[PDB]
Amino acid sequence: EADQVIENLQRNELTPREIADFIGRELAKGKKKGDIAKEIGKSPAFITQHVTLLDLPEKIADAFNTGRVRDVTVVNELVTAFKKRPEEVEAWLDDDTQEITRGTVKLLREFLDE
Amino acid sequence: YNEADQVIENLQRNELTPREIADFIGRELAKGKKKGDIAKEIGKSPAFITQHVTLLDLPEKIADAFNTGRVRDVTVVNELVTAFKKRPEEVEAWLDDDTQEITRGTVKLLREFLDE
DNA sequence: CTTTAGCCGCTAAAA
DNA sequence: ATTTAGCGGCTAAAAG
Repeated sequence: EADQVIENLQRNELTPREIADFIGRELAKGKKKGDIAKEIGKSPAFITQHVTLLDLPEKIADAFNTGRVRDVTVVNELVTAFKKRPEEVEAWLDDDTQEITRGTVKLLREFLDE
Repeated sequence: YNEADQVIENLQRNELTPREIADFIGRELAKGKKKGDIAKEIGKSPAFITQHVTLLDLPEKIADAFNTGRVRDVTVVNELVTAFKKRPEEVEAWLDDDTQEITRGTVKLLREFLDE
């Protein structure tokens, strides 16, 4: 350990959250994001995408935990948007009929920028 | 050391080229297995089977685009072949121009132009 | 050493 | 038992 972890990962047997948790433990040991990327054979962006999952704003976390959003990239785009305009993002999410895709999130961010 | 168990493993390690997966599907087809069953034995979709069987018999000019790394997107290959079956010379010409950028956006435009 | 833009893998549902 | 439609992983390049 964490060889089995890195191995399991390179065998794609891991969820996004498991990968995020592994990353969190490596950070807590003092490793840098960039060196974690190299030890698991992935990009720096892959590290950013998963670290985000460790500390989601509550509304986004609930959307992700219920399977209402399953696209990690979309989770990241919602968190980015949320950091700038949190009230409006929550309100967008608060409509339960609002379909969540890369497209609808792009329209949301184009509207908020604007 | 069984072939299909290995293919499953090497699949999940992303260590098989499209050509290797296609080759394995062809070997299963020649042993009399049905596409839909080959999908189930490797835990992939029937569509995945289609996409790869296509690579076993590519028209020469699409095969060149692929073998030469000019198109690496297996889906785009399949889209090129589909367009080609319908309107061969028009697809060949479009490919014969080596300036042509090849993406899904660009293939999609070609097909829109063709279907009218 | 995190964001945007986007290719590409894949399969759900459709044809 | 193919094809279209489009979601979703992973990242090069652009931005910081």
